[PDB]
This record gives sequence, structure tokens and C-alpha cells, in this order.
Amino acid sequence: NFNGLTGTGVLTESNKKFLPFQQFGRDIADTTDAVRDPQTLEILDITPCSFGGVSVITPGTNTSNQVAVLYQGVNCTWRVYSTGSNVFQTRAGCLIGAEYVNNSYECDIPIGAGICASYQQSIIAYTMSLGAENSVAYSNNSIAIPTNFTISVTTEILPVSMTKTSV
Amino acid sequence: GKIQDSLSSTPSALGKLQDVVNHNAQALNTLVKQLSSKFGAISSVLNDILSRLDPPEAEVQIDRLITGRLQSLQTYVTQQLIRAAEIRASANLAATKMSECVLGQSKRVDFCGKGYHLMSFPQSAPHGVVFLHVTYVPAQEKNFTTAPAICHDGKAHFPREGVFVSNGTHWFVTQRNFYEPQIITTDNTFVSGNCDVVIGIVNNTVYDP
Amino acid sequence: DCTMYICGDSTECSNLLLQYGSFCTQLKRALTGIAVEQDKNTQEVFAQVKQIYKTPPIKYFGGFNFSQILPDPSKPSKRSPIEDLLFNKVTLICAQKFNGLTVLPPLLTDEMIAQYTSALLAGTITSGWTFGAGPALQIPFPMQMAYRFNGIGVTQNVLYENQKLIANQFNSAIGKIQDSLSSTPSALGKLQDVVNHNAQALNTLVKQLSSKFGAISSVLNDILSRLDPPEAEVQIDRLITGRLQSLQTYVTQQLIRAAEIRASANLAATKMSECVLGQSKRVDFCGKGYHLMSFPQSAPHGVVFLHVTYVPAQEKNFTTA
Repeated sequence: NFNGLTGTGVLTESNKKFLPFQQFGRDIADTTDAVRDPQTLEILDITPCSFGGVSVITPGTNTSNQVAVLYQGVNCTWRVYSTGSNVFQTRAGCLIGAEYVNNSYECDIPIGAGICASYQQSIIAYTMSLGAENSVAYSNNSIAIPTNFTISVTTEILPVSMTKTSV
Repeated sequence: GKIQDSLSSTPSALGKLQDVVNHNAQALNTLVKQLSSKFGAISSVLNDILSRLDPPEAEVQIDRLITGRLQSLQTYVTQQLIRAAEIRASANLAATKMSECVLGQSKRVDFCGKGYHLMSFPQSAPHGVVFLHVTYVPAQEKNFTTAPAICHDGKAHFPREGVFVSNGTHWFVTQRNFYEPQIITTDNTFVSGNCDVVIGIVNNTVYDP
Repeated sequence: DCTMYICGDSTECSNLLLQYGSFCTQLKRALTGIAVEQDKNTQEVFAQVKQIYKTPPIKYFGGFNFSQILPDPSKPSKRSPIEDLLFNKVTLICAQKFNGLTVLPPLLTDEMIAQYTSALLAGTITSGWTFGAGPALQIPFPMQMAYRFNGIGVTQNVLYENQKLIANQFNSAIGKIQDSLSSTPSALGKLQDVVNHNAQALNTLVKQLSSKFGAISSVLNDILSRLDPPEAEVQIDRLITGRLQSLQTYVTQQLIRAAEIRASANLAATKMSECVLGQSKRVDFCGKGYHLMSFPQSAPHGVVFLHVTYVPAQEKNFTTA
């Protein structure tokens, strides 16, 4: 608290010009992100305490019991206390309970920003794999003609109605 | 022989209707569970309020209870409205698909199936429908050498329905999408222009009876 | 978030919320549903096939300078310079990131989006429509223009006599559309208005955080300080109900725009299926005039379909029998 109004969040040293009798550098969101020290001519950037946002990545109950947990938007570059196996620092946030491999695999369970996880005898994480990559050669005369001609069937599902009701 | 064992394998197929069914179910569960709620009321039962308290200052709880119930049912009916709109749009698309894929052979690629569409068959479902699209897919291929222009007697000729194919052993013309090695005959090619304006020009002979 | 939006660090407000209960959970399931549905639209608007290709190294493509659509190797974000200029024309992150305005990071990067666009462009340019139906079957490029001309009922000899002029006209058209996208900002408007519309939606949201519901202050902690909880709760319930209905209206506006952009994304995916993977005969659906080609280009939350079409220029009337 400083001179009436209060706030909550971490405090850093500001680096911007302030006027005489300038005390609040409030932005278009009207948040006191910058304040003047009431003792010396010292300037403070105010950035609020970081929230979490917690998600759990786990296969089926019949499958296994090993889990992993993501706290999105957490710059571990911490606040984890009881750590698990390994820590990773996705652009989405801070992830524990899994490890990252140097290869890319199928995105069966997406984590985000190209990161996807799965289960090996362990829970693994990786970058998203685009698929099977091949380039067909092109020439001034190169052409391809199919030889065998097979028949496939596709099944699609489309809704029609819901439960009509009155109250 | 696939599709039956394809449909009984996973519940992901009918899940596209199961989610709608259980979502309506849980919506009704939320509406029937919001009767026991606190809209600023001392108790969530109306006649208990009317019994334990005198009328002329009990309505200051009854009115806020009423407003809470009205807000709940208004949110419910608006969510029903938007679901009805999107399911009506999807059902109109389904009716169009039945009008095109089932009643004919549309040229809309990857719309009446996957690949070159041949057949479509509908099957009903509780508040739903499924389509069986019988399509053609090529299996495997082989590479060949291409030359558009065949100049016989100094005269350019282009194959009409298909292209020239160079087996190396022999040289034929086939159809556009598949192979039918066919000899050069006048009905397969049209004749136009000189022989000094084209790329892929080649020299070959032609048949006449 | 339910609580820290509608409350501060005052658990009595959360207690009154638990008296009311479960209304924010409907908003949570709605926002998660529309988010994953937007992700579904994104993954089935671009990832048509999992068989990813790449371009051949040499460009003998009949004098067709495809450098503007080809992914530039100098830029680390190896995309077309068209898309680079589109990103440059497109114009608020960290300040909103720590106020309960929790933006979800996109599960699909722009790098893989550009990779898919490059792969489908390469597949179209080396195989025509053959990869669209089944396996990729490469074809000569003049064969592709010949079959495109036969698609609109035009014989191929005229193509094989003025393909040089066709190439020059196409290169001039590419240069002029490069200038045209840099000419006016009206082409960027259909995405810029959406972006700033979401921005002003969140802006009036954070303004209605500082909205007075008949109390002394918008903040509740000073109200809890100056008055006992026997007194302040008759204001607190009014403020939390107002914030709740404001959230409900905001979520409603979110979902109706989500449905509109869902229909737009369905139409865009349909046009990708039809105009890009083949030659549709639907007039003006694949662009005005007789459609020949169509290439897509990525954009933040969007895609620009460029269409190469036939128009007739010189004509003459004649006696008809």
C-alpha cells in the first residue's frame, strides 16, 4: 500500500521518464503498473503476481497411472515446491511429470505450440511430427500412371435432431 | 466386411451424436439441479419461506429467487437456440449431401466421399444419419516419358482423350487418368498447326486404312 | 477464471459465489468447447492429408517465376514473401496476460501451417489433382495446363502456341497482385477488424471490471473495510450478479462470433477442397470468370485464396446459322 490505494504483485525498477508530481503510470487498462517512491525520486514498475492454470495429462485408467501436469504461462526459465521427475519450459508454460525426446512423433495428445506428449513404459513428450515426408521427382517428361484400381468405402456421421421439450 | 467390424470397433463414430445426447441430458440436469440454489434466499424452498416468515417482507426473497430462475431458464433457452441453429445448418448440409451424393454422382471432390466418388448409401440413426460412400482409389503406379506433339508429315497432332506414353519397347497413347496402351489412329488425335511452336515435340507415324 | 475475476483475494465473495454456484462452470465448458472447436476448424482447414511433400529443387516450369509464392530460404520463417508482407501489414499481449484474461496459446505454430501450405502447393504444382484423390502421381506442367484448358472445354493447341504469352501475362499478373496487396489496406480489413473487434471486446470487458453497480467503489475490499459484512453484502451480491450477467453476455457474444467464423471456416475449407484440389465448374464460386488455378496463402487467423482465371478480351460478331 502506498498513499491510500493498494496493490499486489512483484516490484521491479522502472526505466521510464516521469514528470514532476507524477505518481501513476496507468495504461489504457487503468492498472497501476508504475508508481513513484514516496521517499526518494525512485521509480517502480509494478507487475502482478503470476497466476497458474493447471491441466493434467494422463492416459486411461485401464492404461496406466503415471501422470503429468502443466501449469500454463509459468516462466520457470519455479513455484513448484514438490518437484517430480523432470521440468520442461514450453512456450505454453511449465511442465513436470514427463521428459522431452529429440525426435518428433505423432500428435495423439497435444500439449500446444507444436508440443505433443504420449506414453512409451514411461510418459514421453516431443515436438509434433508433420507426417511421412517424400518428394516426387519432376522432369520435362516425367509422368505417373496407376496400374491397379481398388475400391474404398468411407463412413460419415451427421446429426439430425435433438430432444424436443417444453417447460 | 470391413464396415460392420469398423463400426463396432470404436465408439468414436456414434460419439458425434452421443455428445449431443449427453449434453442435452446434462443441460436438463443443471436446470433441475438449480432449484436448490441461493438467489439471496434464506432457504431454497418457497413454501418453507412462506410458512416460517410472514408474507409482506418475504417477497424481498421471492423476487430475487424469481429473477435467478428466469436468468437460468433464459440462458438455457438461448443455448438451446444456438444449438438448434447450428444443428439446423448441419442438417441442411446433410439434406444437400443426400440430394447430391445419394441421388446422383456429384463432381464435388472430397465431398461425396474421398477420392473419385461412385456411390452413396444412407442409414438412419437416433436423431442422426450416417452415409456410406463407395469411392475409387488408385493402388499403385508406374513412371513414363511424356511428349505432347506428334508431327507426322511435318504436321502437328495432339491426342484427344489421353496422352502419349513411351514404353521404350513401343510407343502408344492412353487415357488421361489410367492406362490403355492404344495404337496411333486418326480418331484419337486432332490435327492443327505447324511444327515450330511447341515443346515436347516428337516424330512418329500414323495409321490410315 | 471464475473467482479472481468476480472476486479479489476475499474468500467471502467466493463463499457467496458458492451460495449461488455452478453458473461459471457453464461458461468454462462453453469457452473450452469453442476453443477446441476453433482448433478443430484450424486442423481440418489445412491438414487435409498427412502425407507431406516438398518441392523439387530446380524450376524449369515453362518460364513461370514462382518466387513470390515459393518459401524464401533467406527468411528463417521459410514462407512465401507474399505471406511475409501480409505479416508485415498486420499490426496488448503481456498486460492482458496477467489479469484473468488468460489467452490460450495456439496449439499449431505458424511454421507448421506454412509448411502444410508449401506442401500442398508443391503437390498441386507437381502432380495436379492426382494427389488430391489418392496417391501423388506427378505430371508435366504443360500437361496440367492442357488438362485445365480441357476442363473448361478449350482445345490445347492454342495453349501450345501462345504459352509464352500466357507465361508473360501470368508473371505480370503476379507482379500486379504483389503491388495490389501493397496498394490498399482494404484487403487486410477482413482480418484486422476481427482482431481489433476481439481487442475492444476484451477492452470493454476490462472497463466493466471498473463499473459501478450502485456501490461506493468498484473495488470490494475497501467496502469490506468501511462497513461490516452485515452491511456490505447487500452491495456485494448486486455487484457479483452484475459481473456474472456481464460475463454471460460477453460469452454469448463470443460464441455467436464463434459460430459465424465457424461457418466462414467451413466455407473456406470447402473452397480449399474444391478450387485448390481441382477445377470446379461452379461459376464465381472459385472466383469470377472461368476458374483455372487457385493458390492459398496463410495469414494470422486467416487464409487468402488467389485465383487465376480466364476472361475473354477481343471479340467480333458474325452471321450465325
